[PDB]
Amino acid sequence: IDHRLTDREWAEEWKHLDHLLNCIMDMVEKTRRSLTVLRRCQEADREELNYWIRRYSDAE
Amino acid sequence: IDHRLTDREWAEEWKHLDHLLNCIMDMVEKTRRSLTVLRRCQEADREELNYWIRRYSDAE
Amino acid sequence: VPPGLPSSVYA
Amino acid sequence: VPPGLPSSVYA
Repeated sequence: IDHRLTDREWAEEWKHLDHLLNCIMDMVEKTRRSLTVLRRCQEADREELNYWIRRYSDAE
Repeated sequence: IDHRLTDREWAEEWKHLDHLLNCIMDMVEKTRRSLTVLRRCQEADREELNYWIRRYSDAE
Repeated sequence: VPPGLPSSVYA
Repeated sequence: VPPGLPSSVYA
């Protein structure tokens, strides 16, 4: 019911908002990077497919 | 280092992405609601400011 | 203390 | 498996 914060309490809330927002930045950014690696897995699967197509057609 | 993931590994990677994104939403959503309360706090501050201004002008 | 503030979100 | 996959991000 009483929503009047003290100075100390305010500073904590601002500071924590900031932290939350940074945790968000951090997850997102790590995820971004992760996809970079995930892509290499996608692309590697494709090099493997080319290998087989090739392999098949060179014994045809 | 073999970039050829396996079906099970692939599904892991995908479902893990899902989870990362869900955490992010969950953090953002909790943060959002949080501001509903922070605002009620700011508002309580105003009421008090107004209170004193009123209290001051009512005693000449 | 008002429930649900920015702190209180853990992390 | 390679180093930086979406898993590995802990959380």
